[PDB]
Parts: sequence; structure tokens; C-alpha cells
Amino acid sequence: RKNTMDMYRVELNDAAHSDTPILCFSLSPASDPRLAHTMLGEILNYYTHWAGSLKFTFLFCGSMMATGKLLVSYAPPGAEAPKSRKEAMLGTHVIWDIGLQSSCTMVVPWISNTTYRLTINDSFTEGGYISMFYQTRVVVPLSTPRKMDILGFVSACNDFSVRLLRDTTHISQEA
Amino acid sequence: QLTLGNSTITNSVVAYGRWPEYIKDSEANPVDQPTEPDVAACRFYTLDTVTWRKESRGWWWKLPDALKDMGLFGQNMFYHYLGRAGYTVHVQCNASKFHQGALGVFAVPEMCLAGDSTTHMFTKYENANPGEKGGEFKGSFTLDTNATNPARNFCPVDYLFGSGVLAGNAFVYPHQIINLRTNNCATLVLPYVNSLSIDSMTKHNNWGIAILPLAPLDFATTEIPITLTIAPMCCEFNGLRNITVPRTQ
Amino acid sequence: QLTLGNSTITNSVVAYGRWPEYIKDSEANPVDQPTEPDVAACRFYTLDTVTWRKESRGWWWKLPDALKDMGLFGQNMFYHYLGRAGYTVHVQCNASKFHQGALGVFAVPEMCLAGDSTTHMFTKYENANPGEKGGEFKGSFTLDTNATNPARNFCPVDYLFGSGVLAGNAFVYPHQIINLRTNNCATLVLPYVNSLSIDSMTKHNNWGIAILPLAPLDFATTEIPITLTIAPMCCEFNGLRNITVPRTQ
Amino acid sequence: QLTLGNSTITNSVVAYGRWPEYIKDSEANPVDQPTEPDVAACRFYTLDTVTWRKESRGWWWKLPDALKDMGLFGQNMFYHYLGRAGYTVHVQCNASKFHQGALGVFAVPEMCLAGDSTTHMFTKYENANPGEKGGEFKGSFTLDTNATNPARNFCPVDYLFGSGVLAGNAFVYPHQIINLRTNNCATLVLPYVNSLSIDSMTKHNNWGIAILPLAPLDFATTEIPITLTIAPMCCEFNGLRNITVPRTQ
Amino acid sequence: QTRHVIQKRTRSESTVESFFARGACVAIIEVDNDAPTKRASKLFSVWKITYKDTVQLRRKLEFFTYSRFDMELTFVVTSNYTDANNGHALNQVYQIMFIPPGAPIPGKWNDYTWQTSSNPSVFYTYGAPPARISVPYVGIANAYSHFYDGFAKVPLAGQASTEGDSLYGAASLNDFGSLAVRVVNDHNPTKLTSKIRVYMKPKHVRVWCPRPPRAVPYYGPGVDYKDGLAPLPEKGLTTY
Ligand SMILES: CCCCCCCCCCCCC/C=C/[C@H](O)[C@H](N)CO
Repeated sequence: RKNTMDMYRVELNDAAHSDTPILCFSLSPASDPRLAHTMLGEILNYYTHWAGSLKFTFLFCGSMMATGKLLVSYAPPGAEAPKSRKEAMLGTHVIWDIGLQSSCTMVVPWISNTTYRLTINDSFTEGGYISMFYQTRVVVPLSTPRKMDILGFVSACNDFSVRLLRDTTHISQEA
Repeated sequence: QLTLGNSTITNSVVAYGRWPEYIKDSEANPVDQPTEPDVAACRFYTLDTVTWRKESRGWWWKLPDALKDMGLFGQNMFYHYLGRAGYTVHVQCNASKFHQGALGVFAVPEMCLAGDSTTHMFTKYENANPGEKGGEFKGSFTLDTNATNPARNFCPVDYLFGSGVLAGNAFVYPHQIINLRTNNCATLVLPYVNSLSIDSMTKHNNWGIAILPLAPLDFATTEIPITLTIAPMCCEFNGLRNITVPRTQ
Repeated sequence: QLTLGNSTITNSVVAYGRWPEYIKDSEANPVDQPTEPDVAACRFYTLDTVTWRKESRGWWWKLPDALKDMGLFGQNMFYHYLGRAGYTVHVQCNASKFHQGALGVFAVPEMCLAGDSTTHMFTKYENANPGEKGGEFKGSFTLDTNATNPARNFCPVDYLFGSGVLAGNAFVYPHQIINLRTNNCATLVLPYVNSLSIDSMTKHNNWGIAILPLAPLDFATTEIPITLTIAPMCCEFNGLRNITVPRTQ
Repeated sequence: QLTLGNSTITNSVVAYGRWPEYIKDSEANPVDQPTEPDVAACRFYTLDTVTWRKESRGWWWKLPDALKDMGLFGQNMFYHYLGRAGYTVHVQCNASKFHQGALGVFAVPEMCLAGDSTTHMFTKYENANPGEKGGEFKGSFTLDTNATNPARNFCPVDYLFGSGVLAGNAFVYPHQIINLRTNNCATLVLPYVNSLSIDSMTKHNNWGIAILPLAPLDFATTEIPITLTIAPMCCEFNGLRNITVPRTQ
Repeated sequence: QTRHVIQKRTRSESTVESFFARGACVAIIEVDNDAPTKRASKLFSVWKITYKDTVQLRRKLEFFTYSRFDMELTFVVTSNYTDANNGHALNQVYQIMFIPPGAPIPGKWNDYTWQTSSNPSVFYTYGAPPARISVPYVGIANAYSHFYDGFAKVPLAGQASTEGDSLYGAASLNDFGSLAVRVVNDHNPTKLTSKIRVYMKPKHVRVWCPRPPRAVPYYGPGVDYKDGLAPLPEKGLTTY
């Protein structure tokens, strides 16, 4: 999927409920590969320091007849990354009813020991974990696609700021 | 959108029209300074999901028993002699427009359940407090005839509401109906209900949650999950000492 | 219900929060009296419908190129040295409640597209200005190796947004999502965007329209049409002379 | 008589003349609602008693590491990403009027200790965080020569104050002397000292407690116990998630 | 739930002014001080003024569609001997003449054009601090165009294939002239080689219509791409 349009689509299906995650990624907006090449990541890679809250929106692109509930969780760092919904539900989280609203926004509030995090993978300024789980399950009637896609979007909130302009690693020139 | 602590959920019944509240100074029995963990414990915890099938008879949980292993709420519960909490119970069950079925979700104060033996009141603590997994109602009553190793478990019959009363009258309790054609969730706000301002959480379950299939699940072809998300509310704890470690199994 | 001239259409995005407007006297470069055909040209024209399939990679059009053969707007465009117009773009794509899929509709100022050859900037005018039929994005980049008769065409790769940028970031442009479960149309109001108050419409395409399948079309069994209806807005023309007749094919 | 929560203790030094305090709104880095367990965690916990002998070189503990297994304070510490607390440290050491000896009790912010190997900064997490048992100073430095299984432990020399500084100058730190002929206890009130308003309690030890025999214990004939009782103060916690379970041994 | 935080962080260093408030190398112009008859030494060099010879400033600028700014040019001049067996040299003086579009381009290192009666010229003495000049916004349009989705010519029906053909995306909107660089000194017995590094700093910057940044290696002055079309690495869907 990488370096194709498929890399933007995360597949849900109508299988029986499980507690295993749908998707997982770390809150390193400048260095986590899923976030580094987003517009936010691109901007952050010109700066050394970043702080502020983030917005993660998820758009459900299944049929109108599909129903389901999902759990979207942010776990601040320092503990084992949530392996299942039982751990993930202990952190910050939102329950998303795809039948009601095709889009769900979870705000990852700024929580950090330091006043700024580095824009590199750094243990001391690690930002935590983001995971998605099935809350109940995706349910479809007959004559309906049993597999659909969700899309993820990330942006910075109004409290976001960056510091220490620097050159990015995302462009290079040979010879 | 209902938010408690770090948890958010996105039809609603306040049991007895009484929102959960803290103990008033005029009703406080204990004299020591109460512990009020607030957001750290007053937050939504999601129980293990159960499966609604055509043959399902029903499910039951006890509060605060179902939350005894829920992070800091469980820690505060087992570290204190006395505990008090209301609850927000959010039952989640979605299906298609082509599914049918209805669930009655009842919050029952002092939800005592019938035993399985000729010996009265013989259900042992381990079985009476199953934790988050809860228990299930049965279609009929089966007397436990094992004399050597009695099961000493509940035998809650569905149409007797597990306690020798007709299930149809359980609507006198605070309740909500999840009718698959109309809604996919039920929200019950339960104040702390007891004959005391505060009690032992480990000894005593203030609330029972009973989910009965009023109309059996059906689909033209089926099983759908039911997920309980419960937030303790207005938590107060008193009597700090070494942690209680209840006997299990 | 949006009406322009004799045309009526019965979710909406104003690009950069700027409604289309006429040139202010303080920004007017040309001195001759502008031509303002108003309703005769400022009206909705419906382009040829395209087909969205499971395998579709995307579509692109250029404005004002896509409207160059649209009645009096096209006549005024080719009869004048200078032209200026905003647009109302209405993408129409309906499906059943049992279909699924999502389209990203992006309006891109100065939507330059990558070529198909090792020679830089080698896409010829005829291919860069396909007219109402527009063009399609490709899954991958195929270098054109024909040296005798080079295609000299765009090779716009979908995930590179046809210009060497990740498609996921194309949302920085004014955009709308058509999610089949939610909506069947997208309306984008584009002001005239350029580094000049007015420019040559035949030389320069002020806007590009890119429609990408963000979620592939699916149906339980499939193809559904997509129809573009574009109305030029606040049209102004200057520099009347004999009609321009661009070389074709 | 000093009372905190349910704990009471019946000469006193406030480190830097700054009483422990909660984070001001103008200094709060995290935005989530903090957890303030108050009495349930802000109470005196008594560590395991150590034995002062004629040959004792000294003892050291790290805060909050020494309290990581102290009931609800430990639970809140391991359940939260961020934690902040001051402390009240009460060192208790009584003897007869016929005993002699003196202890220097020093509270050291960022009490970094020297390693035991030629590899710099090589002390592993398990040894750097011994918990309530703490560690002991040594008379001399012994380089660890085991290459296969290096101890990777501190080697804190007493006269170097465990960090390469003369012990006689450790009085620049907040301190109290327990002179057996004069007093049997020392009370140090430590505000939260750090370069941040709040930090990770599991990663970072804000305070070190070093108890050195300034005058060796003597008795005309001997060993006497030393007991540490530490109450965390003005506790705040942020970033609730699943419990941290640090690797041990 | 959230607490009350009196936020103090500002966005001062992320203003468009601050984001571009740096001198960026846009060209390395090589010249030689040598005997005219060597035929291998370039006694003068002409560089067309552009930000597209390098990538860093180009990518930053192309975050946006339109820009308007004054420019500061800083010239860092380095020189070295090319051999050790032909004596030494006296301190060199360099002429950097701005040739606006239409002005005669020098054909020889010492032709009449270097009189620079109307062209601005900077004479830089070697060892002096890097030369510096400023220019206002000189675009013939109301803003510079980083992307031009059009042609300079429209081919007309009846014209042969050779006629009416112009490069896609090429317009005189970015025709800013050239810099002609020479060493004013007459040659020493030994060859000397110098490089003038041109650093560009936009000032008083205004930008319009943001764009996704370049994600694959640049290929030519346009938006074309040929290589490095797989920038994303591999990562599991459920791997933190
Ligand atoms: C003493 C003569 C040398 C100093 C004069 C240098 C002349 C500079 C005039 C040309 C101005 C170029 C400004 C920058 C060009 C960039 O391509 C555009 N700004 C792109 O946005």
C-alpha cells in the first residue's frame, strides 16, 4: 500500500467483535512515518520544537446502511502501548457512532513534561499512542459491501506553535 | 456528547429524577476526610462486550462489582473501607435497518438474585460478584443437586427477573428500551441509592444492571455485540488502610 | 437552489472565503472598456459526464480551458485578448444507500501537472488544454520513450496529485468531499485567483479541478456517472479583435 | 504534631524556604484536568527501617522512587504519565543519653550518583531505582571489572557524597543534623523542585535523601534503628492511561 | 476534562517573514583568473537569476502559489590557487554586474559591456566581508508566480508544428535577468579559481494560496518528476 492511494485507506469489515486494534501509531507528528508527510508533519520538519493540541478526524466511507461503534484512544506515554481495547479505554478516548456521524474528531490535548517536544523520535519527549478499536462491530444488512474504508486526517489546534527553524530532511539535492 | 474525565461518548433516563451527588455535610456518617479521586476514577470504563444471539436469555452485572478491576476506581474501592458512587451506564448495540429486536435495560437497586439450591441464601461471594463479565439469565430453573461440591451460584430465570417477580413488571425500575428499529444505545444515570449515606463497596452492590431481550434478535438470513460503558460518578471514599484482596474462584 | 442567468441547480465551499468579484477601478490594469456579457456567458454549462468505476484513478479539468467551447462564454474568451472569471463548480454524483465510496474534489490555483518525458516542461498546448473532456490521473508514472513522435502529454500520478506532492495534502487546497453515504454533490465557489487582475484565458488556466477517489467505489454486486456543471462568474473581457483559433490535436 | 490525611507524627527545615504548593494556572504545562488524590495519597508512609552501626557509611533513597509501592500514591504514580509532589521527610533515630553520634540528613535536588564502571552513565534503571530499601554509601570506590555481566550499579563514595563532591560541602543542600545528644528526629519539608512544572515520576527522581554518619555511633559497651517516614505533599497527576509496570531486578 | 492554562506560547517564529528570514544558497558561480589563451579557464560566468538551481529555498517558496517580497543578495567569494609552480597572485577584485533582460550580455571578460554605465555592478574585494545588495519587488505582475499553469504562446491553426510551441509553465513573469561575474584583475602567471556563492533572503514577505510541499525529488524547473517516486517508508498498520 505504501506510496499508493491505498495507503490512505484503512479497511474495516463486519466481522465479529474483537478487542484488537484497527490501527495504531505514535504521537510523533514530525517523525512518525504516518504523520511526518502530512502537511502538519511537513511544517513541523522545518522546526525543532513543537507544542499544542492536535485534531485527529476520521471519516467513515462505507455505505449508508452500515452501522457501528468505534473507540478512538490517546494514551499518554510511559506505559505499554495499548495492545487491546481494555488498555486503550483507560486513556483519553472517544466513542464514534458511524451510523450517526460519518466523521469523528478526537482532540489529543497537549500533555507533556516539557513545554515543547522535539520534532524527532525522542524518548524523553515522546508524545504517546493513538489507537482505534471496534466498540461493538460494523454491521451491514444483506446486499451491502461487507468491507469499507475509513480515512484519517490530522491538523493542529489553535494552541499549536513551533520554534527553532531548521532545514528539513524531506528534500535533498544530489551532485 | 457526554464527557467525564478523559472519556467521551457520542434515550437518556435519570433514575428517579435524581442526579448523582456528593454526601451533604448533614448526611455524612463517617468523620474522616473523604477521598474524591474525581476524573482519575470518575470516567467511562468499557466492559467486555457480550454477544446477543437469537437464543440469548439476558445478561446481568452488579455495580460497583463490575468495575472492581477498572484502574484507579478499582484501586480506590479496594483501598477504602467505605465507598459511594453513582453511575452513568451506556449500553451500546447497533444493527442494520434490516435487523429487528428489542432490549430492556433495567437498573435495579439491591438487585438480589435467586440461588440454585434448596439451601437458602447459599450463593457464595465469588459467584455473586463475577466482575465485569457479569452473568446471564436462564430460560428455566435448574436446581443444583450436587451435594459434595454445590455450585452455590445464582440461577436467575428471565421471566422471573431472576428474583421471583414477573419480568414484565421490571419496568417499575429505572429502565430504557433499545429498539433496534429506533435506537442503538441506552443511557441510564443512576444516583447512589442505599439505606446509608455510604457503605462498603466490596460487601455490598448498590445497583444491578439487567439486560433482557424483550423481542428476540432476528435477521432475514445472526449475532450482534452489546457493549457496556459505565462511568462512576460523584465518587467518595473513606477509611483508608491496606488493600482488600477478596478471595476469588 | 442556485440560479445564474437562465440556469438553475437544485456542502458548499467558497475558496479562501472570497466570493468572485469584478475588477475594482483601483486594480484595473487595462484601460479599454471591459466587456461584461453577464447572463449570456455567466451561466451553468454541463460538461460531458465521466464514469466512476472501481478502477478509476481520478479526473482533472482546467478552467477556463474546460469551458472554451461553451457557447457565448467560449466566444467571448476567444474574441478577447484578456479574460477574467470566477467559477461555481457543481460536481454531481448520486448512488444508492447500498453504494459506498468517496471523492475528493479539489480546486487548485495554477494546477501545473507533471509531464511524461525526460524533457522538462515538454507537454504541448493541445494536450495541456484538453477542453471539457479533461484528463485522468494514473496509478503510476510511465516515462514516454518514443523519441520520433513523443506523446508530449501529462502523466499525472494520483498519489503524487499529478505534480509531485502527496495527494493526502491536497486538502490544503479548497476542496469538498462527496461521501456517497452522506452527500451526492459538491459545490465550490472559486474567485478569480491570479498574480494579475486579468490575464489571457487562452494562454493561462487559472484553476484546475481534480477529482480523486479517496475511497474506491463499491457495491455488493458497478459504475456511477459523475457530472460537472460549471458556471463562470463575474466575467470580464478586454482587448477585442479577430477571433483566436488555437491549434488542435 | 504534624498531621496529613489519616497519619500523625509527634529541628524542622523547609528546603529553600519554599513550602510545597500546587501548580499555578500560569505555570501549568499540561491541559488535561489534573488528578489530586489529596489525603488518600498525601499521607505519611513509613519505609523499612535501616540499622545504624559503628561501621555504617550512609544510606540514600530517591523520591518519588522510594514511595513507588506506597498504596494509592504508588497507584496514582504508575497510572499517570505526569506526576508532581513535594515531601515531608521525617527521619527518626532515638538513643540513650549515653549514646553518641551524629547524622547529616541531606535533601538533594537531582541527586545523581556515580556509577561503578568505566562505561559512563551505565547504571541501569533497576539499580538506580531501588525503591523503599534505598541504597548505601561506600567507604571507597571499587571499579566493577565484570565484563560479561556488569553490575551496572551505583558506587557512591561517602566522602565524595556519591557524586564526586566533598561531603563536607553537602550542607549547601537543605539539611538537618540529628545529634544524638540533642535530638532524635529530623524533619525536612521539600517543595517540588524541577526545571518543569510537572514531569514523569517513573522516569525522573526529583529528590534524593542522603543520610551520612557525621560522627560514628558509639556506646560504652551497638546498633540503633533509623526509620524514614515520608509524606508526599500537594500531589498532582496528569495523563491517565493503563498502568505502567516497570521492569525489575 | 481540561484545566485552566494561561497559555504564553506565541507563533512569532512561524510567521511567513520568519519562515523565510534566512539567506539560502541559490547558486555557485565559478570564474577563473587566468591567461586568456588557455581556453579551459572561464574568465567570466553568466548565471540566470533563479531560485530553482537549489532545492531548499525552492521547496520553502513552493509551499505557496504566489509571493511578493524584496530580495537581499549576499555574495560569498572564495578563491584558491590551482598549481604551486607559477608564482603567486595579488588580491583579486570581482565585478558582479546585474544584466536585466534585454541588456547586452558580455561576450568577453573585457568587452565594452563591463563599463556597466546603466547596469548595477558590485565590485567586491577579496577578503572583504561578503558583498550584499537589496532589490525591491520587481515583478511585472502584482506578485511572483511560483506556478504558472499556462504557456507564453498559444499555437494557432494553420501554423506549422515548430511555430507556436512554448514550454509548459514558462512565462516571462520570472525573467529577472542574469548576473555576469568576472575577475577585474589582469591574470597572474598562475591560474586562480574563484566561486561566488549567491545567497537569497526574501524580506517583507507576503504569500498566497498555500500548496502541499514537494514530496519527490525536483526534476527540472517545472513540476516534472522522474525518480524517487516512493517517499513513504514501510510501517505496519497496527505498529506504534
Ligand atoms: C550590483 C548588481 C547585482 C545586484 C542586483 C541583483 C539583481 C536582482 C534583480 C532580480 C530580482 C530577483 C528576485 C527573485 C526572483 C525569484 O525567482 C522570485 N522572487 C520567485 O518568487
